[PDB]
Amino acid sequence: AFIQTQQLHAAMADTFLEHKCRLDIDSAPITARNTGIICTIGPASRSVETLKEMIKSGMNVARMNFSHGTHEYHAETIKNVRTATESFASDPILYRPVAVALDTKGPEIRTGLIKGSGTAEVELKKGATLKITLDNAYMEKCDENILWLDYKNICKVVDVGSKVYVDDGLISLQVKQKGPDFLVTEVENGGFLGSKKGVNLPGAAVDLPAVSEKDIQDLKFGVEQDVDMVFASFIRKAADVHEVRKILGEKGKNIKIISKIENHEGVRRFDEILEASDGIMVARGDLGIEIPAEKVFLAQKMIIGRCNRAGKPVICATQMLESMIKKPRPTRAEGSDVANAVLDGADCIMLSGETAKGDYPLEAVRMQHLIAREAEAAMFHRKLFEELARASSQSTDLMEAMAMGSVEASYKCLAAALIVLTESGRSAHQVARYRPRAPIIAVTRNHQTARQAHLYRGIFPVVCKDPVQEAWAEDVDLRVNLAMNVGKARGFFKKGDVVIVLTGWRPGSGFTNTMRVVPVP
Amino acid sequence: IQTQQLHAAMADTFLEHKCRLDIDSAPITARNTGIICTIGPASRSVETLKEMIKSGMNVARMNFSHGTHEYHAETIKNVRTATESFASDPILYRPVAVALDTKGPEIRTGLIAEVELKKGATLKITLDNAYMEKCDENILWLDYKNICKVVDVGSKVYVDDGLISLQVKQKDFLVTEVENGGFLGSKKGVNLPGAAVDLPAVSEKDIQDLKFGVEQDVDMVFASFIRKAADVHEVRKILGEKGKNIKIISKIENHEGVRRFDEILEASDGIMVARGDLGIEIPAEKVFLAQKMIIGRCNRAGKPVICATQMLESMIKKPRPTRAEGSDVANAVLDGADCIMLSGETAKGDYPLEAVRMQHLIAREAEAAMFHRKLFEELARASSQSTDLMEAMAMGSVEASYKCLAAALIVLTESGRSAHQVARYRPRAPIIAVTRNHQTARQAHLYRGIFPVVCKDPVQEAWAEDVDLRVNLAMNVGKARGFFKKGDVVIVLTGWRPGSGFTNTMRVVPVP
Amino acid sequence: IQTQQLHAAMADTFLEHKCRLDIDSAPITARNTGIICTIGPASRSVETLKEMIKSGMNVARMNFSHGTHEYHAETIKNVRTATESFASDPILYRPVAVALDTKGPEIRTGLIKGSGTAEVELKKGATLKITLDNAYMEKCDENILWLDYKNICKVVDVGSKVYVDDGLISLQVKQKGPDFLVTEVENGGFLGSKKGVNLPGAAVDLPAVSEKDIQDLKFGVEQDVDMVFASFIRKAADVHEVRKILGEKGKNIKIISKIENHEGVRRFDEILEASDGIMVARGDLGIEIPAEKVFLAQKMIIGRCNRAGKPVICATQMLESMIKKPRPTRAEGSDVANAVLDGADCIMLSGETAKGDYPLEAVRMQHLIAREAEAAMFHRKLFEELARASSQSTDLMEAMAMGSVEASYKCLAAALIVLTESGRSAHQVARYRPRAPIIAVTRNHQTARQAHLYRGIFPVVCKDPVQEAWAEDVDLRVNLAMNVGKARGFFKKGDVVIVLTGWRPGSGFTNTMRVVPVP
Ligand SMILES: [K+]
Ligand SMILES: [K+]
Ligand SMILES: [K+]
Ligand SMILES: [Mn+2]
Ligand SMILES: [Mn+2]
Ligand SMILES: [Mn+2]
Ligand code: NA
Ligand code: NA
Ligand code: NA
Ligand code: NA
Ligand code: NA
Repeated sequence: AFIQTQQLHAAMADTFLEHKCRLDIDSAPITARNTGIICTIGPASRSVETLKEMIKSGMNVARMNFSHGTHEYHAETIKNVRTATESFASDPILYRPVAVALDTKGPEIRTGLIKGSGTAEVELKKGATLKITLDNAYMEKCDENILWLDYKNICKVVDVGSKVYVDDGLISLQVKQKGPDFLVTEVENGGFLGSKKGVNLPGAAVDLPAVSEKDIQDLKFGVEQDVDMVFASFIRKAADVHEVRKILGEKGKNIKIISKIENHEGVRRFDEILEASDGIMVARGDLGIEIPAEKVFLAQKMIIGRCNRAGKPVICATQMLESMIKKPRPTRAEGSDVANAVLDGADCIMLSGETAKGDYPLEAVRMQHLIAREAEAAMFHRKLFEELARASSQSTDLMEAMAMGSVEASYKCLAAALIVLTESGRSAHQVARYRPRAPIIAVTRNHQTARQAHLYRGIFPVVCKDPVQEAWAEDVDLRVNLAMNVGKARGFFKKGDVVIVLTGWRPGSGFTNTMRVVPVP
Repeated sequence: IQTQQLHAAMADTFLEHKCRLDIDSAPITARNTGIICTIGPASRSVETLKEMIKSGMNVARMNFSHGTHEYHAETIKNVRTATESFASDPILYRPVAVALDTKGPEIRTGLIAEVELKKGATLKITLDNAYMEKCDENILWLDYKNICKVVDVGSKVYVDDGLISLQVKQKDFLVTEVENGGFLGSKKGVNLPGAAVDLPAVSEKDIQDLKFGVEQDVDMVFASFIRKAADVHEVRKILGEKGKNIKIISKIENHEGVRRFDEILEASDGIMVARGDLGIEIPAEKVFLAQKMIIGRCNRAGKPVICATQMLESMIKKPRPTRAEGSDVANAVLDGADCIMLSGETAKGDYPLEAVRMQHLIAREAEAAMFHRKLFEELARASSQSTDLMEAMAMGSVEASYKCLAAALIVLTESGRSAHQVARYRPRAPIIAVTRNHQTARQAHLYRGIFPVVCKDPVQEAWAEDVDLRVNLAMNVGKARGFFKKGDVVIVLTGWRPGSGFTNTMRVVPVP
Repeated sequence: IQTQQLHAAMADTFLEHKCRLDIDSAPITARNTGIICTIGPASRSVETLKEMIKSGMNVARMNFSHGTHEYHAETIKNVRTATESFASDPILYRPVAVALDTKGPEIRTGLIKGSGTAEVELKKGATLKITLDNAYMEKCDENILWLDYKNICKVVDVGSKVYVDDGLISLQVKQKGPDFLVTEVENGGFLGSKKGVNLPGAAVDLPAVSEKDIQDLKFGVEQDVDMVFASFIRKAADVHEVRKILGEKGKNIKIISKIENHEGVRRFDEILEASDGIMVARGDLGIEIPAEKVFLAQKMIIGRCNRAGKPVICATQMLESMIKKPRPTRAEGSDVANAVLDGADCIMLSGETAKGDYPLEAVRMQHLIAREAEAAMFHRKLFEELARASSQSTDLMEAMAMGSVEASYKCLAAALIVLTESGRSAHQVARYRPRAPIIAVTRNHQTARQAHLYRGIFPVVCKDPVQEAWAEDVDLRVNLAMNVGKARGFFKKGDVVIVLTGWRPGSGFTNTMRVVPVP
């Protein structure tokens, strides 16, 4: 017979078990890819020529990691991202908006530099003694006997018996003795130690500021450089989010704050954090050191579920395709991890070392793109929609009603897209929350709306640069036709397919109160 | 306390839904289930018919088992006189449909005056025309000439609504023994359950009657004793080209009609569960199975289904119904019947207006008590093979109406089709269907929730203006009828352009 | 064609289930819904009662709104004579329960005067004076109506509605006198003698349990009745009053609260908690509240009783036309079927058996409709939903019941055999709604009679002495159930049944479940 595209046979299952049993490797996914791809920029991906290829390969958001680098460095990276992005601007039908994200240092603890003498890294051997010092005379003279770190109040928050993790939690030490300003430890889990490695104190109430003087400088720079969003590190409570918001101030009021959940306190206080934030990142690197690694999937699924329920963006991050730093193909676990994040409901997925420093940045981007489309088709939309509807049923909001009606109609007629005209993005955000399988082409004259729309599953932002037409009906038609041309050019649909179109009836309509089923011309 | 059983609406399971049903949760003003009333001596006057309309009658049923063409022509005239007496007010005028219910392949006795048949007593059944008007305790004439070729020894014969039963002892005559006795009058109905009755689907009389229906511009035919698709097509062929727009509603009232239901449904415009004859032809204890199966399959198909017969039977003589009758009406609405019907209760009873009024009250209560969220999900699942664009518009619109608790869906339609597709997905809110087609308006009563409104205004030159005119009319109707007030929200379905072939445009609109 | 609506049973959705219902899918022999019959002039002879038992009657209801203790004692005697006429064969013997239905706080009119017509016509718009003067208690007419509620004027106001004769006549209070009410007829009709009066707007202050009710309840204790149907229960305290009157001697008599007024519906949860079971008393309920709302109360009450695992009875006018006709109306067929689908443990007959021309036909029709509707239940969904509702409980017998019912669905078992003395284990199985009959073998005769309150429990009395070896005593009782099932045509050799027993004499419940072939 005919093998339906986009796992549509599985779509019709009555139970989740039957849905899984019907998944078919010979069911081709659609062309559109709904899951946003966020790429960390670094030495491997920094050039204008590489960035153009990154955009072509699927990058939607460029992440600048302020744990390292000067303002000069980051300004140059941002410049290059914008040069690459605008190189495509001559064709408004094919131009893709690209967002810029600033990821804060936050309250990090780091070691110093390994001493010049001897091997490049020192071996910390199981059972050996290691003294932790705060004496700056050692800040560039760390070795197998004495380790300097930059957290001055460390002795006030740890106890005898405390565990100290170093280098992505790979080395572990146990505190044996406390001095006034030093710690005598025993190496519990040994390994080779390099310079400026991350330190975690999972047992401790670390008392560094949520927003340091450095972070304030960095956030202010972000406002000056017109970044679209901030990924705020180590958010523990709503008050931390409010602090970031206050620093961004009036000038930065439209910059979106994505709180990174990466410690136990952030998980415990998740609901209040979500309420205060514009979205969330599941920051799995630190999270899986701060809590037992075998528990991370619980936090990931809980956080993604709760964000989906709230209609707020959620990003899955860290080690998704880690082996691709050195290899041109991912492991089977990595393929599975990306697919399952998409199935979980992540709006965006992220690359870190894979794009920042790795040997195969373009291949990493391309692989996220391929896996995302497969997993998107494999979602159980009918059930997901019912469950989202149930969760939000206390709300009688009119835009939610239009969004739900439009998504339902899109399922029924297998629409090739939903076209949404929006200035603030809000109407498109509501459609995205209800998880259509078809792409959402959001036409906007607001350039920042376009860049920020990448935070939401399925929104394909399109910037309209045409002046406003005097007649509302003509201005609406102009923008709808732009989406039709974009969709055709991108291969999302062709003449004779059907799309759902959401518009405002009048210029003063406060949301898209008008839904049409329209054939593609 | 939330109105309209909205607390129960939010339940996760069917059991929790039932547990939340609340006698103190008031229904809405709108009543979605169509009410079909049989017209007879108790209800035939223009004066009574006006009160019938005011009380909620949507369809007037003329039963052609009895009465001359002259008689029925006069009844039809009176229905139209009563209906048109309200025509000058476009905001309150209610269209009223006219339905012709055929005699069909009935078996009937002759003329007796009454006769007592007692248990054990012998009764001879004859076909000799010399006894047509000479029926008594010993000799009964009936009009089915082939009865002997079709019954066997031991076969049961039911007379007078299945109340009298006879068992054939020997076989142009039949000698029988009276089992269930009783007083027998003239020209009573006869049933032969489990016999293959070979009377024509459409008799010479039925042909005359159907041609009369075309002449009289009836809206629909209720075709008696439909056994198969071919029977429906025989009716359709008589109605012919001139009658092509008359809706054919097949009556399921025998075993074969139930067995061959799917082909009958395909061939028909809608269905009636004709429970009177059905409950004689099959064991009475099985009728609810047939009722639920038929209503479910009609709902699945989006074709009108009517529940009929003895729904409020005791109201022929009493001003209040029994508890079983209240339950029956509620449960038919819960099952999903588009329309419910009255027969003797309105045709000959002492309390016709009270019967109509009671159907109205029960329907509103039961409509609120449906489990719309689950019903919609299940209807969507059943029709998922279809990608129809109007179905998509309908489902999106109904979904939106649930989400924002819209007070109505307004649908602009000429053929009715867009409104029919909204009705099939079972919104809780009323569907105000504005049409310039008067026959569309009358026929719309076959569908749950459609409140038809005739627009008599000239067509405006500008499409947007003509659309607004019709939407405004619906707003005025809804306000006047107490369905909504300024500030409420409604879902509005229109065509984007005059050329659009369905309502491809949906809006959420505040009531002005 | 699959029997027992088993094709419909496999549906994924409620709509699909309905679409699959098949008139050619034969029900099983067993009938699970209990049948309660009101005994009266048409049904109180020993010979008729034997036929009523044969036709399916499980509980004989004595209506104490009428009749003397002498009368009811004679009826009870006859019920027992008929019941025990079958006792010589323990394989076929059917236990029959006796229920006492109280008068409660009724209001009734007096006798129509001797002169003039038998009934008087109360015409719309006409005046009618209500009096409490006993000089008129047997002299009621179209001008003056006596009634027996001495405090009526205290609870009614000008404008109040007064309903008479099953709510068929209505009056509006126009003037209040010290001991009288001037009314205007609103809904007219013909008025006979000793007709029921309802005051839906009023806080009627008659005692829940009158001096007469106390005498009647004590009489019920002395006569060893199995259950009491307590009229007009408005609150938990009313139930406690009845319980106190029954006292220590009557502590094992089951109290079924009749819900028949607005307050009873409002205070339903506390009433259910205090009661052993519930009756939806639809006659009075549909006068006290708008008749069009009764189905809401019925479905809510049945649902909540099902969730609690407490017996619920649907009552009143189920087959009303059969008082005079040998066949019911289509609405009546529908009503019975829908009560069973709703989840009623028992269904009831009133005038149909007490005074009608066709009492046996009425019982037989309830039997036929019940079996058809039982098969048409959506058991898979019902079980899921009941399990969901009770999931806060981790009770061990509930776990055995759910496991046993689940197993019964999976292997299409022909019965669940349950060995029980108190009935508790069988009651928990019934609560989870298997499609197969529950054959409950008990040595406690009162347990057997009371088991009729629960859907699907087919009680069987074991009269054999206790065997010394527990395993042999268990086998003896299982074998009795096997013999009963075979004799009744529930199953034959080679079919499969689920058997629930205690592992040892001291097990407090049936902690042992087996899948067993019928020998
Ligand atoms: K960082
Ligand atoms: K007819
Ligand atoms: K009583
Ligand atoms: Mn981190
Ligand atoms: Mn018929
Ligand atoms: Mn009562
Ligand atoms: Na070194
Ligand atoms: Na918007
Ligand atoms: Na249309
Ligand atoms: Na008299
Ligand atoms: Na027990």
